[PDB]
This record gives sequence, C-alpha cells and structure tokens, in this order.
Amino acid sequence: ALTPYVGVVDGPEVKKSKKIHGGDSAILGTYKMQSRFNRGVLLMVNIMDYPDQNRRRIGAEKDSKSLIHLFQELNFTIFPYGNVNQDQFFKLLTMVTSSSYVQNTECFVMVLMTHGNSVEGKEKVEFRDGSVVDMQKIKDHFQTAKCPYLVNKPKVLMFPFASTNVPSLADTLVCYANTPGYVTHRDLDTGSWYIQKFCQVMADHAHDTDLEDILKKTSEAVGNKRTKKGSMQTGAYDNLGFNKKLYFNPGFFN
Repeated sequence: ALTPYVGVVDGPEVKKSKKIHGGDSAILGTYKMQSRFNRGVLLMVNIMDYPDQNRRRIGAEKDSKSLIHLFQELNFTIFPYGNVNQDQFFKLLTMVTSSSYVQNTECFVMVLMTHGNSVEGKEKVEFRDGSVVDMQKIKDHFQTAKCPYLVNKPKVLMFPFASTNVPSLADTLVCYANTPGYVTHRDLDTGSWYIQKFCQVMADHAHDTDLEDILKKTSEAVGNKRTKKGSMQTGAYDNLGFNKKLYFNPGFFN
C-alpha cells in the first residue's frame, strides 16, 4: 500500500551542492549522504480534520506542498498522508520503517502536523478521530529494537505543532515549534510559520549547511517577528545522541 509520491510540484528554488560536504571541522563525523536514489525517506502526515469543522487547520495543505517540494529537490522518497486515526498512524509508521525503502535509505525524516495537548506532565498528539497518544509512544517507535533499519542512521522527527528504564534513542533529532501561541500572520499558525521558514532556510542553505545550523537559523528566523516574540525565540529541538553533522548534499552524489 506504500505509494511513493510522484509528480511535479512547483516551489522556491533549492540551491544544489557542488560536492559532498563533510564539515572539514574534523573532530565530529558526518552521516553518509551520497547515494543517488536512497538519499532519504520522508514520512509526512498532515492531519487537518477533527470532530467538527471547528478545529479545521485551514492552510495546512500549504505546508504539505512546501515539504513535498523541498524533499523532492533533496531527492527523498516521500510517503505523504492526510487524515488518519491513532490506529492507522502507527500502522503506517511501522509499514514505512519496516519498508525495503527505509532499509537502504541514508536518512529518515518524519513530519507530523496535528494538534498537541499537554495533559499533566505528559505531552499528547491528536488524530482525525480525536483520539490522543503520548508523544513518548511515537518517539519510542524509533528504538533500535523496533527500527533495525535506522540504527546508526540520521533520524529527524518533526512535530511543528506541539534498573527498569526503557532504552534511549540515538542519532535522532526531535524538532518542535515551541510556542504556546497558535495565531500568526493574521491567517496562519506558529507551526505553519515554523514549517515555511524551515523550507525557506532549507532551500537557501541545505547545499551548504548542516541540519543543526539550519534548525538554529529556522528558530532564529521564526522568532524574530510578530505575535510570538515574548520570552525570546520559538523554535527548539532535542539532540539525542545525534553526534555527527547532517549535510543533505542536495543534487549531488558520490
């Protein structure tokens, strides 16, 4: 049932690399990003319909287009989805991470766009059916045990709209659009602005700069603006043993 996205999508110009970037810094390594058909896999899930046409995230499809366009230029294999329930979501995820596609891919990026709740000290995520799940559940899916195919591979999990301790993640980045705000640009949401700025920054710098630099640029950018510049800055991410640089080397292979 896995259908890689195919089709022409117009969007900003994404500068291309002219070499395989390796930081040159030398001290920290670089995730391999040089294959020509297995550069990366993107799992994009944009949920935009809930119990009633009230919380309907209008303008969300605009994000799907930006992300798809951007990752097509990064030469990723893309698996995009619309509204799905808690049960469908976890089935898709498993199907994707267990896919022959991911088995040989050099990089994995998932972007889940939905509504998020902060029940107690826990963080939850909503789906089409209105149901919720501990984001922890979602992250845990990427433990080496469950994702054999991603061990030692760059994993970027993005949620733009946010003696008995179980194992931890490695080579993983968890990105958020950290803002207790939702209305922005008179007709948008903070996550959508985060996403747009992200794609813009990716488009202009992916050819030259590693992901973590881009995320800081994204966070600085989305921050310096209106209706969300109170406690200073907005974007944020967790580095879970993501100890090497991640250059996407768009448009170039070795």
